[PDB]
Amino acid sequence: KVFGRCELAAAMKRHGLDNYRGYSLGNWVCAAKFESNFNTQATNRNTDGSTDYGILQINSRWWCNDGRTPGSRNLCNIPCSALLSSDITASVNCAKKIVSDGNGMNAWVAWRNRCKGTDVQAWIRGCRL
Amino acid sequence: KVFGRCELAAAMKRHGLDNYRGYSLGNWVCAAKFESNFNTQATNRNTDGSTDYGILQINSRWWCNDGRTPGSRNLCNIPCSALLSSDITASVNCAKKIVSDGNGMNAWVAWRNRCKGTDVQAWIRGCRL
Ligand code: NA
Ligand code: NA
Repeated sequence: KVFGRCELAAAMKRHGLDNYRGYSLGNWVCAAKFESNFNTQATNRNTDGSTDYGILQINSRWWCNDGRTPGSRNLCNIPCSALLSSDITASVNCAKKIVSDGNGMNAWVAWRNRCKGTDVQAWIRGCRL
Repeated sequence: KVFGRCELAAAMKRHGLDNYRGYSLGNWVCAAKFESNFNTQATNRNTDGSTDYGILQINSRWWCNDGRTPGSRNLCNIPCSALLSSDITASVNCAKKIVSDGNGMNAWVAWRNRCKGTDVQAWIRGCRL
């Protein structure tokens, strides 16, 4: 599924991401734009042979099992395929475990480089939540 | 789809029913419980040969076309079948036209007899919206 900006903001709000670990909704919408262009089916190979999956490009090295990342961990206890569903629940619940692990949203390179320190409120302006 | 109480409250909130024409979310959840038991696929024949459809039991006499209610109107400009979808959008948009037509939620008999004058806030207690 490719989400509209305001549709994803509402969905992320429903799943309890607004101010989760103190990250406003705008931070989460900004991260998803730059990670996946709002596409739940986004996949990208990493140089190290791991793959990033879904709206927030969750990495098979640490977080999910895709059967072809040798010597990786599955800290969210899910098949990476679960992170590609039109249903964003599995991506949100895993994102909560990642952002809670001591590096906050710095775990997302695109958040660090394109969202952090910016007016992220602009990502949710004009949306009914 | 059979909704959970809190799931439907959130969905109705997302579709802009909270305080629509001044009816709190609890009024809408209470009406859906007593009309359909939260089942989007609910259908009931009326004595007059019309049929009520969906989570809010919208009547084919006035509001939707089902092809077998002779001399009825289609004021919501939809096939009644649209009101049975797991997607509550068509039911919500038609419910807005009904509640705006001068009788407010008295259009729903079950609301008048079981919700009106009661502590409807109890229908949304314990829900994350
Ligand atoms: Na893995
Ligand atoms: Na009709």
